[PDB]
Amino acid sequence: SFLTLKDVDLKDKKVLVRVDFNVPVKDGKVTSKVRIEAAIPTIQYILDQGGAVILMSHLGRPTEGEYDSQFSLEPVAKALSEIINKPVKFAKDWLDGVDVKAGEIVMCENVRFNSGEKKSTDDLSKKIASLGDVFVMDAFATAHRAQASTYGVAKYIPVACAGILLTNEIQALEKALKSPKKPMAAIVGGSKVSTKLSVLNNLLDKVEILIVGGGIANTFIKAEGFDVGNSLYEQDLVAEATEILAKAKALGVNIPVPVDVRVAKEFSENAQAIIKKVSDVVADEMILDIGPESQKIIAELLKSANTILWNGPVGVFEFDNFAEGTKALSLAIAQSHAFSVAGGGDTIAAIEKFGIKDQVSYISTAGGAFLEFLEGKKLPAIEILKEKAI
Repeated sequence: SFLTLKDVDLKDKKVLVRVDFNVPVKDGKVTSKVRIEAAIPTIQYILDQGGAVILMSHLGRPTEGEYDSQFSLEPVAKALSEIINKPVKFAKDWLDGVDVKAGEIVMCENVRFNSGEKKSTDDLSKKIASLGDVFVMDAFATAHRAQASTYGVAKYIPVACAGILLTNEIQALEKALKSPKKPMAAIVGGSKVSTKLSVLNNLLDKVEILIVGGGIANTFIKAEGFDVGNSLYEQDLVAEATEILAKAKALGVNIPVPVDVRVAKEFSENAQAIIKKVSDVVADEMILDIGPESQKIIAELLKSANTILWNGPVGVFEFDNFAEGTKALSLAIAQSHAFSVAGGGDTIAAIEKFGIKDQVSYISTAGGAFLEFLEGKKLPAIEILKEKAI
Protein backbone atom coordinates (compact mmCIF):
# COMPACT_ATOMS: atom_id res chain seq x y z
CA SER A 1 0.00 0.00 0.00
CA PHE A 2 0.93 3.63 0.50
CA LEU A 3 0.75 5.87 3.54
CA THR A 4 -2.14 8.25 4.21
CA LEU A 5 -2.46 11.44 6.36
CA LYS A 6 -4.24 9.35 9.07
CA ASP A 7 -1.13 7.19 9.62
CA VAL A 8 1.67 9.84 9.78
CA ASP A 9 2.86 12.22 12.57
CA LEU A 10 2.09 15.85 11.55
CA LYS A 11 2.27 17.69 14.99
CA ASP A 12 4.88 20.58 14.84
CA LYS A 13 6.00 19.46 11.33
CA LYS A 14 6.69 21.46 8.14
CA VAL A 15 4.32 19.62 5.81
CA LEU A 16 4.82 20.08 2.01
CA VAL A 17 1.56 19.54 0.12
CA ARG A 18 1.38 19.00 -3.67
CA VAL A 19 -2.11 20.21 -4.74
CA ASP A 20 -3.92 20.70 -8.09
CA PHE A 21 -4.32 24.54 -8.06
CA ASN A 22 -4.19 24.80 -11.87
CA VAL A 23 -7.24 27.15 -11.69
CA PRO A 24 -8.32 29.51 -14.55
CA VAL A 25 -7.34 33.21 -13.99
CA LYS A 26 -8.76 36.49 -15.49
CA ASP A 27 -7.91 40.12 -14.41
CA GLY A 28 -5.79 38.95 -11.45
CA LYS A 29 -8.79 37.03 -10.02
CA VAL A 30 -9.41 33.25 -10.15
CA THR A 31 -12.63 32.37 -12.09
CA SER A 32 -13.12 28.87 -10.52
CA LYS A 33 -12.94 27.85 -6.81
CA VAL A 34 -13.67 24.05 -7.26
CA ARG A 35 -9.94 22.92 -7.08
CA ILE A 36 -9.25 25.24 -4.08
CA GLU A 37 -12.43 24.07 -2.26
CA ALA A 38 -11.40 20.45 -3.02
CA ALA A 39 -8.01 20.76 -1.16
CA ILE A 40 -9.61 22.37 2.01
CA PRO A 41 -10.24 18.96 3.88
CA THR A 42 -6.52 17.98 3.48
CA ILE A 43 -5.26 21.45 4.70
CA GLN A 44 -7.72 21.54 7.65
CA TYR A 45 -6.62 18.02 8.78
CA ILE A 46 -2.88 19.08 8.73
CA LEU A 47 -3.74 22.32 10.66
CA ASP A 48 -5.91 20.44 13.26
CA GLN A 49 -3.08 17.85 13.75
CA GLY A 50 -0.73 20.76 14.62
CA GLY A 51 1.34 20.98 11.45
CA ALA A 52 2.57 23.81 9.19
CA VAL A 53 1.12 23.80 5.61
CA ILE A 54 3.49 24.55 2.63
CA LEU A 55 1.25 24.47 -0.55
CA MET A 56 2.80 23.48 -3.89
CA SER A 57 1.18 23.61 -7.32
CA HIS A 58 1.60 24.12 -11.07
CA LEU A 59 -0.41 26.74 -13.00
CA GLY A 60 -0.67 26.73 -16.77
CA ARG A 61 2.16 26.13 -19.21
CA PRO A 62 5.18 28.40 -18.39
CA THR A 63 8.81 28.00 -19.50
CA GLU A 64 11.34 26.74 -16.88
CA GLY A 65 13.66 29.62 -15.95
CA GLU A 66 11.17 32.28 -17.11
CA TYR A 67 9.06 33.89 -14.38
CA ASP A 68 5.89 35.19 -16.01
CA SER A 69 3.30 37.10 -13.86
CA GLN A 70 0.32 35.59 -15.82
CA PHE A 71 1.44 32.14 -14.48
CA SER A 72 1.89 33.28 -10.84
CA LEU A 73 -0.14 31.60 -8.04
CA GLU A 74 -0.58 34.93 -6.14
CA PRO A 75 -4.34 35.18 -7.18
CA VAL A 76 -4.77 31.55 -6.00
CA ALA A 77 -3.17 32.41 -2.60
CA LYS A 78 -5.59 35.39 -2.21
CA ALA A 79 -8.63 33.22 -3.19
CA LEU A 80 -7.73 30.39 -0.72
CA SER A 81 -7.29 33.07 2.03
CA GLU A 82 -10.87 34.32 1.34
CA ILE A 83 -12.23 30.69 1.26
CA ILE A 84 -10.56 29.00 4.34
CA ASN A 85 -10.84 32.44 6.23
CA LYS A 86 -7.19 32.07 7.36
CA PRO A 87 -4.11 34.12 6.22
CA VAL A 88 -2.04 32.58 3.39
CA LYS A 89 1.56 33.92 2.98
CA PHE A 90 2.86 33.90 -0.61
CA ALA A 91 6.46 32.65 -0.89
CA LYS A 92 8.03 34.05 -4.06
CA ASP A 93 11.44 32.58 -3.30
CA TRP A 94 10.37 29.39 -1.60
CA LEU A 95 13.30 27.18 -2.61
CA ASP A 96 15.69 29.29 -0.48
CA GLY A 97 13.64 28.34 2.62
CA VAL A 98 10.08 28.74 3.91
CA ASP A 99 9.48 30.50 7.27
CA VAL A 100 6.24 28.85 8.51
CA LYS A 101 4.92 28.07 12.04
CA ALA A 102 2.30 25.47 13.13
CA GLY A 103 -1.24 26.55 12.17
CA GLU A 104 -0.02 28.79 9.30
CA ILE A 105 -0.54 28.37 5.51
CA VAL A 106 2.13 29.33 2.95
CA MET A 107 1.62 29.22 -0.85
CA CYS A 108 4.77 28.59 -2.93
CA GLU A 109 5.24 30.15 -6.39
CA ASN A 110 4.51 27.94 -9.44
CA VAL A 111 6.79 24.92 -9.49
CA ARG A 112 6.98 24.68 -13.27
CA PHE A 113 9.04 27.96 -13.18
CA ASN A 114 12.00 26.10 -11.66
CA SER A 115 14.59 24.33 -13.78
CA GLY A 116 14.35 20.55 -13.56
CA GLU A 117 10.68 20.35 -12.54
CA LYS A 118 9.44 18.29 -15.60
CA LYS A 119 12.64 16.16 -15.63
CA SER A 120 12.57 15.64 -11.79
CA THR A 121 16.34 16.47 -11.36
CA ASP A 122 18.04 15.26 -8.14
CA ASP A 123 19.34 18.84 -7.41
CA LEU A 124 15.81 20.43 -7.39
CA SER A 125 14.20 17.36 -5.74
CA LYS A 126 16.77 17.49 -2.88
CA LYS A 127 16.17 21.28 -2.47
CA ILE A 128 12.32 20.91 -2.34
CA ALA A 129 12.72 18.00 0.16
CA SER A 130 15.00 20.09 2.51
CA LEU A 131 12.10 22.61 3.02
CA GLY A 132 9.96 20.17 5.06
CA ASP A 133 9.64 16.98 7.13
CA VAL A 134 6.52 15.45 5.47
CA PHE A 135 5.39 15.35 1.82
CA VAL A 136 1.67 15.02 0.98
CA MET A 137 0.78 14.17 -2.66
CA ASP A 138 -2.83 15.36 -3.22
CA ALA A 139 -2.75 16.17 -7.03
CA PHE A 140 -3.99 13.02 -8.88
CA ALA A 141 -4.21 15.00 -12.17
CA THR A 142 -0.31 14.99 -12.29
CA ALA A 143 0.35 11.49 -10.78
CA HIS A 144 1.10 10.03 -14.30
CA ARG A 145 4.13 12.41 -14.68
CA ALA A 146 7.42 12.06 -12.68
CA GLN A 147 8.22 15.67 -11.71
CA ALA A 148 10.41 17.11 -8.88
CA SER A 149 7.36 18.34 -6.82
CA THR A 150 5.39 15.13 -7.55
CA TYR A 151 8.03 12.40 -7.80
CA GLY A 152 11.46 13.65 -6.79
CA VAL A 153 10.48 15.29 -3.52
CA ALA A 154 9.11 11.87 -2.29
CA LYS A 155 12.53 10.24 -2.95
CA TYR A 156 14.38 12.54 -0.52
CA ILE A 157 11.72 13.61 2.07
CA PRO A 158 11.84 11.61 5.41
CA VAL A 159 8.08 10.78 5.24
CA ALA A 160 5.84 10.68 2.10
CA CYS A 161 2.07 9.96 2.03
CA ALA A 162 -1.15 10.62 0.10
CA GLY A 163 -3.68 13.39 0.82
CA ILE A 164 -7.49 13.04 1.21
CA LEU A 165 -8.19 13.76 -2.52
CA LEU A 166 -5.53 11.33 -3.99
CA THR A 167 -6.55 8.60 -1.45
CA ASN A 168 -10.30 8.84 -2.37
CA GLU A 169 -9.46 8.83 -6.15
CA ILE A 170 -7.14 5.76 -5.94
CA GLN A 171 -9.69 4.03 -3.61
CA ALA A 172 -12.51 4.66 -6.18
CA LEU A 173 -10.49 3.71 -9.34
CA GLU A 174 -9.20 0.52 -7.63
CA LYS A 175 -12.78 -0.36 -6.45
CA ALA A 176 -13.73 -0.31 -10.21
CA LEU A 177 -10.53 -1.66 -11.87
CA LYS A 178 -8.61 -3.80 -9.29
CA SER A 179 -11.35 -5.37 -7.06
CA PRO A 180 -14.78 -4.90 -8.84
CA LYS A 181 -18.04 -6.61 -7.87
CA LYS A 182 -19.05 -8.71 -10.92
CA PRO A 183 -20.66 -8.32 -13.30
CA MET A 184 -18.76 -5.20 -14.28
CA ALA A 185 -19.45 -3.05 -17.34
CA ALA A 186 -17.04 -0.64 -19.00
CA ILE A 187 -18.06 2.04 -21.49
CA VAL A 188 -15.24 3.18 -23.80
CA GLY A 189 -16.30 5.93 -26.21
CA GLY A 190 -14.22 8.26 -28.33
CA SER A 191 -13.14 9.35 -31.81
CA LYS A 192 -10.38 6.80 -32.44
CA VAL A 193 -9.66 3.20 -31.42
CA SER A 194 -5.87 3.91 -31.74
CA THR A 195 -6.10 6.50 -28.88
CA LYS A 196 -8.00 4.11 -26.53
CA LEU A 197 -6.42 0.82 -27.75
CA SER A 198 -4.33 0.31 -24.54
CA VAL A 199 -7.53 0.99 -22.46
CA LEU A 200 -9.59 -1.59 -24.49
CA ASN A 201 -6.75 -4.18 -24.29
CA ASN A 202 -6.48 -3.73 -20.51
CA LEU A 203 -10.25 -3.85 -19.84
CA LEU A 204 -10.93 -6.91 -22.08
CA ASP A 205 -9.56 -9.35 -19.40
CA LYS A 206 -11.17 -7.39 -16.45
CA VAL A 207 -14.74 -6.67 -17.56
CA GLU A 208 -17.90 -8.82 -18.24
CA ILE A 209 -19.53 -6.17 -20.52
CA LEU A 210 -17.51 -3.88 -22.81
CA ILE A 211 -19.65 -1.15 -24.40
CA VAL A 212 -17.91 0.77 -27.26
CA GLY A 213 -19.05 4.25 -28.31
CA GLY A 214 -18.73 6.93 -31.00
CA GLY A 215 -15.91 6.63 -33.54
CA ILE A 216 -14.67 3.51 -31.63
CA ALA A 217 -18.04 1.72 -32.14
CA ASN A 218 -18.07 2.68 -35.89
CA THR A 219 -14.69 0.89 -36.48
CA PHE A 220 -16.32 -2.17 -34.68
CA ILE A 221 -19.35 -2.01 -37.03
CA LYS A 222 -16.99 -2.06 -40.04
CA ALA A 223 -15.12 -4.97 -38.27
CA GLU A 224 -18.49 -6.78 -38.18
CA GLY A 225 -18.60 -6.16 -41.97
CA PHE A 226 -21.28 -3.46 -42.21
CA ASP A 227 -20.70 -0.41 -44.44
CA VAL A 228 -20.31 2.67 -42.22
CA GLY A 229 -20.48 5.11 -45.19
CA ASN A 230 -19.03 8.57 -44.40
CA SER A 231 -18.94 7.91 -40.60
CA LEU A 232 -15.90 8.62 -38.42
CA TYR A 233 -13.86 5.37 -38.12
CA GLU A 234 -10.31 3.98 -38.61
CA GLN A 235 -10.02 1.69 -41.63
CA ASP A 236 -6.39 0.96 -40.55
CA LEU A 237 -7.71 -0.25 -37.11
CA VAL A 238 -10.48 -2.47 -38.53
CA ALA A 239 -8.28 -5.64 -38.41
CA GLU A 240 -7.33 -4.80 -34.80
CA ALA A 241 -11.03 -4.32 -33.86
CA THR A 242 -11.85 -7.80 -35.39
CA GLU A 243 -9.09 -9.31 -33.19
CA ILE A 244 -10.54 -7.46 -30.12
CA LEU A 245 -14.00 -8.95 -30.99
CA ALA A 246 -12.46 -12.43 -31.35
CA LYS A 247 -10.54 -12.11 -28.01
CA ALA A 248 -13.79 -10.93 -26.32
CA LYS A 249 -15.74 -13.90 -27.79
CA ALA A 250 -13.12 -16.37 -26.38
CA LEU A 251 -13.11 -14.51 -22.99
CA GLY A 252 -16.94 -14.46 -22.81
CA VAL A 253 -17.04 -10.63 -22.76
CA ASN A 254 -20.13 -8.94 -24.27
CA ILE A 255 -19.39 -6.19 -26.82
CA PRO A 256 -22.92 -4.94 -27.77
CA VAL A 257 -21.97 -3.57 -31.24
CA PRO A 258 -24.94 -1.37 -32.38
CA VAL A 259 -27.73 -3.32 -34.16
CA ASP A 260 -29.32 0.04 -35.22
CA VAL A 261 -27.94 3.60 -35.62
CA ARG A 262 -28.97 7.26 -36.04
CA VAL A 263 -27.41 8.65 -39.25
CA ALA A 264 -27.08 12.20 -40.73
CA LYS A 265 -26.24 13.64 -44.17
CA GLU A 266 -24.57 16.74 -42.58
CA PHE A 267 -22.56 17.05 -39.31
CA SER A 268 -24.50 19.81 -37.60
CA GLU A 269 -26.95 20.67 -34.78
CA ASN A 270 -29.56 21.36 -37.56
CA ALA A 271 -29.31 17.84 -39.12
CA GLN A 272 -32.12 15.34 -38.59
CA ALA A 273 -31.48 11.82 -37.36
CA ILE A 274 -32.53 8.88 -39.52
CA ILE A 275 -33.00 5.59 -37.58
CA LYS A 276 -31.53 2.78 -39.66
CA LYS A 277 -30.53 -0.83 -39.08
CA VAL A 278 -26.72 -1.11 -38.81
CA SER A 279 -26.65 -2.89 -42.28
CA ASP A 280 -28.57 -0.12 -44.12
CA VAL A 281 -25.96 2.74 -43.89
CA VAL A 282 -25.44 4.52 -47.26
CA ALA A 283 -22.07 5.97 -48.61
CA ASP A 284 -23.47 9.54 -48.06
CA GLU A 285 -24.49 9.05 -44.36
CA MET A 286 -22.71 9.49 -41.00
CA ILE A 287 -23.36 7.38 -37.87
CA LEU A 288 -23.66 10.08 -35.16
CA ASP A 289 -25.57 8.07 -32.55
CA ILE A 290 -26.76 4.54 -31.77
CA GLY A 291 -30.40 3.63 -32.50
CA PRO A 292 -33.33 2.81 -30.17
CA GLU A 293 -32.80 -1.00 -30.14
CA SER A 294 -29.08 -0.45 -29.19
CA GLN A 295 -30.27 1.96 -26.38
CA LYS A 296 -32.46 -0.72 -24.84
CA ILE A 297 -29.73 -3.44 -25.09
CA ILE A 298 -27.19 -1.18 -23.27
CA ALA A 299 -29.83 -0.28 -20.61
CA GLU A 300 -30.71 -3.94 -19.92
CA LEU A 301 -26.98 -4.88 -19.65
CA LEU A 302 -26.08 -1.94 -17.35
CA LYS A 303 -29.13 -2.90 -15.21
CA SER A 304 -27.43 -6.26 -14.34
CA ALA A 305 -23.95 -4.68 -13.61
CA ASN A 306 -22.63 -4.24 -10.03
CA THR A 307 -19.66 -2.07 -11.15
CA ILE A 308 -19.66 0.53 -13.92
CA LEU A 309 -16.55 2.20 -15.40
CA TRP A 310 -17.60 5.07 -17.67
CA ASN A 311 -15.15 6.60 -20.18
CA GLY A 312 -17.06 8.25 -23.06
CA PRO A 313 -20.43 8.69 -24.84
CA VAL A 314 -22.16 6.44 -27.44
CA GLY A 315 -23.02 9.35 -29.78
CA VAL A 316 -22.61 13.08 -30.57
CA PHE A 317 -24.75 14.07 -27.53
CA GLU A 318 -23.86 17.81 -28.00
CA PHE A 319 -26.44 17.59 -30.92
CA ASP A 320 -29.92 16.98 -29.35
CA ASN A 321 -31.06 14.81 -32.34
CA PHE A 322 -28.04 12.51 -31.59
CA ALA A 323 -28.19 12.69 -27.74
CA GLU A 324 -30.84 9.94 -27.12
CA GLY A 325 -28.25 7.11 -27.01
CA THR A 326 -26.03 8.88 -24.43
CA LYS A 327 -29.16 10.11 -22.53
CA ALA A 328 -30.40 6.51 -22.14
CA LEU A 329 -26.87 5.38 -21.12
CA SER A 330 -26.65 8.23 -18.55
CA LEU A 331 -30.14 7.43 -17.08
CA ALA A 332 -29.37 3.65 -16.86
CA ILE A 333 -26.16 4.47 -14.91
CA ALA A 334 -28.06 7.03 -12.78
CA GLN A 335 -30.87 4.50 -11.90
CA SER A 336 -28.32 1.73 -11.17
CA HIS A 337 -27.20 0.91 -7.63
CA ALA A 338 -23.84 -0.19 -9.06
CA PHE A 339 -20.65 1.52 -7.97
CA SER A 340 -20.08 3.84 -10.93
CA VAL A 341 -16.78 5.57 -11.80
CA ALA A 342 -16.75 8.17 -14.57
CA GLY A 343 -13.86 10.07 -16.15
CA GLY A 344 -13.17 12.07 -19.29
CA GLY A 345 -14.07 15.59 -20.45
CA ASP A 346 -16.87 14.28 -22.75
CA THR A 347 -18.19 11.94 -19.99
CA ILE A 348 -18.36 14.81 -17.45
CA ALA A 349 -20.05 17.03 -20.18
CA ALA A 350 -22.65 14.19 -20.61
CA ILE A 351 -23.21 13.87 -16.80
CA GLU A 352 -23.70 17.72 -16.66
CA LYS A 353 -26.08 17.80 -19.67
CA PHE A 354 -28.25 14.91 -18.40
CA GLY A 355 -28.10 16.13 -14.74
CA ILE A 356 -27.01 12.82 -13.19
CA LYS A 357 -23.90 14.20 -11.28
CA ASP A 358 -25.38 13.20 -7.86
CA GLN A 359 -26.13 9.67 -9.23
CA VAL A 360 -22.57 8.73 -10.31
CA SER A 361 -20.60 7.18 -7.40
CA TYR A 362 -17.29 8.86 -8.24
CA ILE A 363 -16.45 11.45 -10.92
CA SER A 364 -12.75 11.86 -11.83
CA THR A 365 -11.65 15.38 -12.83
CA ALA A 366 -8.30 14.03 -14.22
CA GLY A 367 -7.59 13.66 -17.94
CA GLY A 368 -4.38 11.82 -18.81
CA ALA A 369 -3.92 10.33 -15.31
CA PHE A 370 -7.43 8.68 -15.31
CA LEU A 371 -6.72 7.28 -18.84
CA GLU A 372 -3.18 6.01 -18.00
CA PHE A 373 -4.67 4.31 -14.89
CA LEU A 374 -7.35 2.73 -17.14
CA GLU A 375 -4.59 1.58 -19.56
CA GLY A 376 -3.18 -0.36 -16.57
CA LYS A 377 -0.03 1.84 -16.52
CA LYS A 378 1.82 2.38 -13.22
CA LEU A 379 1.61 6.09 -12.23
CA PRO A 380 5.07 7.29 -11.02
CA ALA A 381 3.72 9.50 -8.18
CA ILE A 382 1.63 6.59 -6.74
CA GLU A 383 4.55 4.13 -7.19
CA ILE A 384 7.15 6.30 -5.26
CA LEU A 385 4.47 6.66 -2.45
CA LYS A 386 4.31 2.81 -2.25
CA GLU A 387 8.17 2.44 -2.24
CA LYS A 388 8.32 4.99 0.63
CA ALA A 389 5.63 3.01 2.55
CA ILE A 390 8.00 -0.05 2.70
